[PDB]
Amino acid sequence: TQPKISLSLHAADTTIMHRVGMTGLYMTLKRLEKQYPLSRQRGGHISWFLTADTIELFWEGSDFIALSWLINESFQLDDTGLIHLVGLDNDRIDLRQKIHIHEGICGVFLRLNKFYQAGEIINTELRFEEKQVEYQYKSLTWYAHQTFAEKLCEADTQQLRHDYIQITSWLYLGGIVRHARTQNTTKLEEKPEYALALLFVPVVCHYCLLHIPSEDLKERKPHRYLVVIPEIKDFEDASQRRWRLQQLETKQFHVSSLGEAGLLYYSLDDIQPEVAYYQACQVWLYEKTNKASRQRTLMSIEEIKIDKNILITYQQVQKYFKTNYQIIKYKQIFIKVNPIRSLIADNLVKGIHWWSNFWEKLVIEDSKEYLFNQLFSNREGFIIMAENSEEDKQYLIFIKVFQQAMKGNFAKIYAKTEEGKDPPIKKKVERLRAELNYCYDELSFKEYLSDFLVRGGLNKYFNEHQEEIALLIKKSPWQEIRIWSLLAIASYKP
Amino acid sequence: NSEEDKQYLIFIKVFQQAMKGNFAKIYAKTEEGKDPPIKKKVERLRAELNYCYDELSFKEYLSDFLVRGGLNKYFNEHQEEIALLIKKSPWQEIRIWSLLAIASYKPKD
Amino acid sequence: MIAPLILYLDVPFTTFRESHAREMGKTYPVPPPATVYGMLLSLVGETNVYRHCGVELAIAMLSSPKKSRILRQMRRFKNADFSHPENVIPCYQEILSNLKCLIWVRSDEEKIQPSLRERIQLAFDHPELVRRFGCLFLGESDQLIKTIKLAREDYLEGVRQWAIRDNRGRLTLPYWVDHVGSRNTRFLRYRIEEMDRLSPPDLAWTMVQSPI
Amino acid sequence: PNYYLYGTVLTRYGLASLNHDIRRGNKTILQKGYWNNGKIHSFVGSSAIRWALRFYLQKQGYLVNRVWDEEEHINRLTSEDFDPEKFYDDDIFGFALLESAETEEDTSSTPNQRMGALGMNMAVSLTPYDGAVKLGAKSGREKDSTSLHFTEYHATRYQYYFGIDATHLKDFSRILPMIDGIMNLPKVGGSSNIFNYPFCPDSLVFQWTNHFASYISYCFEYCDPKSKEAKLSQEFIDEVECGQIDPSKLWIGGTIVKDLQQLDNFESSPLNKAHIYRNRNEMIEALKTVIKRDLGLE
Amino acid sequence: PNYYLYGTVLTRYGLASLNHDIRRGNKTILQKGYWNNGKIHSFVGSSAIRWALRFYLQKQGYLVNRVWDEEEHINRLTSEDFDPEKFYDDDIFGFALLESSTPNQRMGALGMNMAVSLTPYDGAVKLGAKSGREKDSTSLHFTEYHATRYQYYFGIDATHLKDFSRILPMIDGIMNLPKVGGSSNIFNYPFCPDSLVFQWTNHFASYISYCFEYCDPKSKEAKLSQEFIDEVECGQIDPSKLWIGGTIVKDLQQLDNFESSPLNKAHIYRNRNEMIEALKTVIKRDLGL
DNA sequence: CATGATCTAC
DNA sequence: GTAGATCATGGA
Repeated sequence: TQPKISLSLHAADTTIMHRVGMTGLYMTLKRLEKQYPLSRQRGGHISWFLTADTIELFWEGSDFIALSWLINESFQLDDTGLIHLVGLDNDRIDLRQKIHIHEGICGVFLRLNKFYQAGEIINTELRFEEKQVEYQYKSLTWYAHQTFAEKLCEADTQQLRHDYIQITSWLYLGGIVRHARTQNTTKLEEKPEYALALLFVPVVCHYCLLHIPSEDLKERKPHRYLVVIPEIKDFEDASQRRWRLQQLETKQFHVSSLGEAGLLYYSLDDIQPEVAYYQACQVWLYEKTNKASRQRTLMSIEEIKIDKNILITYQQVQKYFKTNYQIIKYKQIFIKVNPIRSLIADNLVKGIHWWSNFWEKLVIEDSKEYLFNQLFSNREGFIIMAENSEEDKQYLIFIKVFQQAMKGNFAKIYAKTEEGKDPPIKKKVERLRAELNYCYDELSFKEYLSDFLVRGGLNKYFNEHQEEIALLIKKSPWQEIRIWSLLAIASYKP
Repeated sequence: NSEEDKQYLIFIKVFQQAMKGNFAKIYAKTEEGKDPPIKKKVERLRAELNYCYDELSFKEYLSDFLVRGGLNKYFNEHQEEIALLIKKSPWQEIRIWSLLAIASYKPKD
Repeated sequence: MIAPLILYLDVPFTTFRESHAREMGKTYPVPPPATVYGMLLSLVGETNVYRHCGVELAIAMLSSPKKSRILRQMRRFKNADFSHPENVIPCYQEILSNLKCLIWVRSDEEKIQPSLRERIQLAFDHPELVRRFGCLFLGESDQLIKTIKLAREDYLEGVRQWAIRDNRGRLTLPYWVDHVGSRNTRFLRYRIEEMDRLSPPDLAWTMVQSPI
Repeated sequence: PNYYLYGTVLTRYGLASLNHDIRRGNKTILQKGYWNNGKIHSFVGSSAIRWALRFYLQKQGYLVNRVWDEEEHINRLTSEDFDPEKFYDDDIFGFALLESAETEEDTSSTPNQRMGALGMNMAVSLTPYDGAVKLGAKSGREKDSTSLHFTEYHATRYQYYFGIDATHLKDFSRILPMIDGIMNLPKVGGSSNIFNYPFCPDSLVFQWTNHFASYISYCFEYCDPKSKEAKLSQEFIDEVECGQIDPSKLWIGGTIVKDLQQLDNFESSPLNKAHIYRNRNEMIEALKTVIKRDLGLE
Repeated sequence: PNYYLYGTVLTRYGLASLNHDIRRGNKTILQKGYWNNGKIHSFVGSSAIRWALRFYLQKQGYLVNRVWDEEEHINRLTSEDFDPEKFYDDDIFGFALLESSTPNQRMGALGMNMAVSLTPYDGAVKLGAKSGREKDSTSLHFTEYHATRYQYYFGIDATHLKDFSRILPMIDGIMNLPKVGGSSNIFNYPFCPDSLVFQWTNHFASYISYCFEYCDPKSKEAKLSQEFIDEVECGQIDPSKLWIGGTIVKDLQQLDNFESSPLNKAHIYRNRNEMIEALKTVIKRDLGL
């Protein structure tokens, strides 16, 4: 007959959040249809017709009953009190990732106690590497997503409203009432179908934790939340992408940059050489303004557009660079992120060189060689990135020249120092890094680099590339040369 | 390549030829033994270049070394350009170029 | 038919906040048709917004502006007391730097004479006869317009980034804005296609109409 | 007949940490963004300069509705009902009321709002920003937290563009104090304790015209970072030569006058017939005489 | 009225290491950055000069809230609640109590800018080494020094002072500045003024910030900048509000056509004490002290 | 801090 | 009876 609710990706009045909501509704409807094959089983005889880019809902009787059934089945709470979204395959996902998703939803969408009633703080001790760590999360008893069906329908006639519905920030992220004294009027208003879409928004979007490297991970656990909102091209494509992202381990969702989360959302995507790959997404940063802040606040929104080359480079970086370490202390799983990858992911997202900000983010902002030590662990990733560079092999030639010079400089003292008196590579590399950090302008840095090259003895790579390396040293900015010297130190093979 | 780059490369070649001449002189003077040292000569040149503290001393040493080199065909072909480059440029940059030429030197096989 | 009017715009800084971006000042990459319509009404000194309904506007981006974020201690009406600390909130506002664009004005569908195109042409012909108030700006009142002038189809004779009405487009720009809430705001989906085209394609024209 | 006063003003060279952004650890980030050629320049918000002008007006009589309490560091309102006919602040900078946000029209009858007759773009550094920070360790053997902070500074000149619709003013005579405040700007909000940066102009390109548009917004630029010569932009001179921007409506003063005069062909250039004074006070006096003659303030 | 005392003060020539930043490994790096025409200059923080002024006020016997223990190297507050009416330091430098009746912060009358080396930093370093053949990891080290003159710009809002008479001790401290935080053991750099350009005007604009220049990139010359002289000639700066004192007076007096320039009718004193006395007399007359 | 339930005044 | 102001209400 006539669909009572019709939603399409081609509608001109929709935004990105609306399309993400229709995608979430599509996934939830697919899962419900798998759960309830027959329309008679579903309350109100609600039935749907799902296409690639259209959603149509048919039901009989009162609209309130059917909408309440659909919404109650869509948003559920398990025995432990965690948010149970039937749109996601909850059997396949483990307890830790379910807790992660529940905490992200509670910290991003349900920021306010006016939209959720909290239960007791449930503590569970799951064993990991012969250690039982106690996860403590705030269980829930109700949230507004469950009972928005009352707001969707009229109070008296119990039918779908024919006017606009005033929504709040829990439905549309960033839909804040700027002036609290005008709460009745200055409120964002949406059609009931788009209100249902905004209800189903949280299913598709994914949540990542942002680690600030200035503060030590042990000294404070992360609290900034990143929301990855994808740009929907097709219901089936985004549904498959989300259900594939369900594979990722919980430790991968901790990042140190927005671009890393944006790429991680698309990391599992399969690249087809014949098909022109193009995807886009938005990363929303939620962060407490002060220490005593009661709720998180939207601070920045970053739009990420990724092509085939960016995805391939990020996949190589993930494959070759060190994964996230899982430091496990008393009843706390401190997930140590990899600053290198993050940086590289951010540089790839911004469209700049993958080494653009290595120095002031790796040496200047390093407390006790915490970031410096990871360079020798990510040496293999550095070698792979240099070898598979899309351009600029002259600076790889410079890497070879500098590595030969470092070999000569180190071998001089290592021949001077006998067995036992020989210092490890760590002390000499630290001294070299300090001397590189000493340089403040072009003249001093170039003087030091040239003297180092001379003290390195005969340099075959420099000899074979006299003109090229000489021009590169003379012309290039000294900061870039310092960064490349740093990453040649990192990829130095004794 | 710009004209500044061309003059810089010609100066590098001039310094390399001067080092060739000086090392040949050392080889002729020190034919005795298994083989005259080569790394020690480079270390001596680096130490003497780093000894210079001001423009006058460094340029005096540079001119002395260049003349001790010998014919220096690249200086034959470029009197005015290389002479003006040496006279004008700050001595620190000339020292940087000289040390780059030292590093990028290939001893004759 | 009379050739559509062409205006060359140059604004050092712009903020076309998103309709739903109230917690953070997110900006549109391209000026929305509603903002351009309001700017033109200010240029001709027309306070009534329903006066020039039916005018069609086409926007061609001469260059891609860069997006930057600036902190701001924006005020709000939260407490009755003006001096209460709750009235001041720190929030980011996204701005666009060095915006250059060409605006096509076509006024065939207007039912009230003189049309907006004729009013703009007359204002540029005799600037001393224009009766308006305030300084011309695009976006926020402090974001003044650097250069607005009558230009031809080839002012930079380069390549143009047009805003094409595509139902699968990324941007959702409004051609009518409800400043109280969002009930009367009307949206259309656009895309930025790189086309040296001097003239606007058929899908690049947006007609400003009332939400009714 | 509308009368607008547009102007681009360049500040003196000095170390500046004026506006700042949200802090990150020990770092107080200067707020910055992209500008010409894609380089990152340090910004000063327009609200900062408007606040500076407000405080200048408050500091020298000039009854204002929005009084800044220096003791409590809070803003106080003398009258809840804004009256542009009485207060300089409401007349120049405008106001917005509670009912202005819950209605579409501008009246609700007393006026619901007022667009300020003065609008100024944000100030940008004439030179691209390079990362420069300062140490902030506080004296004392007791080295607890809240010590060893980093402050970002910028040693360049700042330029900003402003425009006032003099006709829009309720009292036409109020434009003169605003000009005096622009030249005698006390201080744009910033770390004046550590980085005292005077915002008084040292180069002006003013334009007193009846045209709604002025193509003189940002005419100062030299780029070539870590320098302070600050020559006039080539495109501004080209637009002056083209025929638009009538030279008789231009008012140029400050240290840029010396550079303009030192240019060859300047005696025959169309820029020569502009009101050019090395002394800023003389140019301001002549411009205010012209303004008073045009607006009937005599 | 609203009176402001703007001033650019130049220091003597000497070897200076007062601005060490976070050290890189072995060598102690002094704070530096870009300045005029793209060369790197060494900067002395304005907080150093503010601390020196606070120490001067404490030593001279004025009532100061924050007392600095020389033997203990710690800072103690006589009153936990800042009282600008009673304490000189709170009145002058302000305060900001940031922790979870009386105001919690003050803007402070004194506003100072960073001290900039007149001469670009060449790159001089000095080696230090502990005597003795028993040598360990902390045996030898490097310290960067700079042979230059430092100039800095300050501004005082006299009306902002709770007590107007407190401006005179600040001037005395500026002319009698104690040690500015540095390495006094090995680089004893006196920060007392040797060339002043002061401005005591009721107008808010100041055109005297960093008005000193060098004749040669590596020299102790310290001539007045051409821009400042030109702004005096054109009439922008009122000569009756200008106070020039120090060694720059001789160079100004040897200038050609000095007797006909508007710079002549400015308050020019070779002796800095006489200039300070005259300026303080003018300030006392203007403020009604 | 944002937002709704509630208190309360017209 | 309804709109404006107020107050509660949120952790590991």
